[PDB]
Amino acid sequence: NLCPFGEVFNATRFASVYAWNRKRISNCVADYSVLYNSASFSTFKCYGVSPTKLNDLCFTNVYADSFVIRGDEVRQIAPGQTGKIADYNYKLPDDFTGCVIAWNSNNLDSKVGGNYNYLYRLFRKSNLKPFERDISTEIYQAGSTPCNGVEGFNCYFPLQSYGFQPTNGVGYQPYRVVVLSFELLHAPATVCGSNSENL
Amino acid sequence: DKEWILQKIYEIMRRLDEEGHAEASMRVSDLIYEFMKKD
Ligand SMILES: *[C@@H]1O[C@H](CO)[C@@H](O)[C@H](O)[C@H]1NC(C)=O
Repeated sequence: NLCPFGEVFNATRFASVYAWNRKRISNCVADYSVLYNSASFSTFKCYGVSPTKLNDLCFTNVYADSFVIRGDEVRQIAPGQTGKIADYNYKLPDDFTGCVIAWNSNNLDSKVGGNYNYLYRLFRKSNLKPFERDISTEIYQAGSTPCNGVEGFNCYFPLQSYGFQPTNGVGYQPYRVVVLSFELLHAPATVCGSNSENL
Repeated sequence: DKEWILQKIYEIMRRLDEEGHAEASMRVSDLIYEFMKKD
């Protein structure tokens, strides 16, 4: 029983960050040295756990979150961050345990003339809770004008599309991000690294 | 007022993307977020 990380990383269609996709990984063995081997990984930051010790560890449950953002916004996929993405799209807790893996996808998520299939939430009345997912598309009332469910003066569709063009600089180029969460509950560990003592 | 200004900045972003200036439209998007989150 091996963990199917190819379904998450080697997936063809990624989700938008506001509707980020979560995959549960359980009852399997994971060789993180396969992912730690640079299959082109621009970011590989782990928190609460050392990246070289992933293969020696076990965890109660593993969550795999995946989405697409700008290169500018990968920094916000981290504990204690603010910004359009960290506040309105995908929020990591302070006590987060896991890794954040990202890589450039300008060769995949950039169409000549602009790829506008990836969306982000620009407007929200409050910041997100950690791991909260907001997929509501109600018109945002930014002012004192009632919106009545239509777009108008200070009444904006909450989602704005990314302008992914291959001519963009790397900061505006699309980046595919995979966030692996390592849950450590009072329960038997179901996901172990390849070098664990079967514990 | 802040209400009229936000409307014009939102319109600028939309027009910039319609003119193909995608990076400038995404940058104004980033500046709309900072503007509205003054609190
Ligand atoms: C994705 O496929 C490539 C092709 O061989 C492979 O090298 C890589 O390890 C795969 N990644 C995952 C997570 O399965």
